[PDB]
Amino acid sequence: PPGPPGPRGPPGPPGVPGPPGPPGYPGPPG
Amino acid sequence: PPGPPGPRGPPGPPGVPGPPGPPGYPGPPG
Amino acid sequence: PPGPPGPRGPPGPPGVPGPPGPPGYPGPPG
Repeated sequence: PPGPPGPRGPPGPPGVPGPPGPPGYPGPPG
Repeated sequence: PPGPPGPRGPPGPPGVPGPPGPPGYPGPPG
Repeated sequence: PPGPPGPRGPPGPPGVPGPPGPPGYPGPPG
């Protein structure tokens, strides 16, 4: 009958880059 | 002959942090 | 004998959102 399963495979690739952050705060009064 | 391939590896690390957001809106008029 | 290593894991989660962008420019003069 078949031999034992092999070792676990390696870790996956990193996820995709995160989303751009939100807009910054409004500038100061002119 | 060799047994079955091992189990699939774990999920990878998180992706790189996202870029900084767009510049904020201009301030109010002086 | 034991099988070959398993397949590579799935991708990690998406990166975190970036930080808020730079502050806006100063408003126009009154």
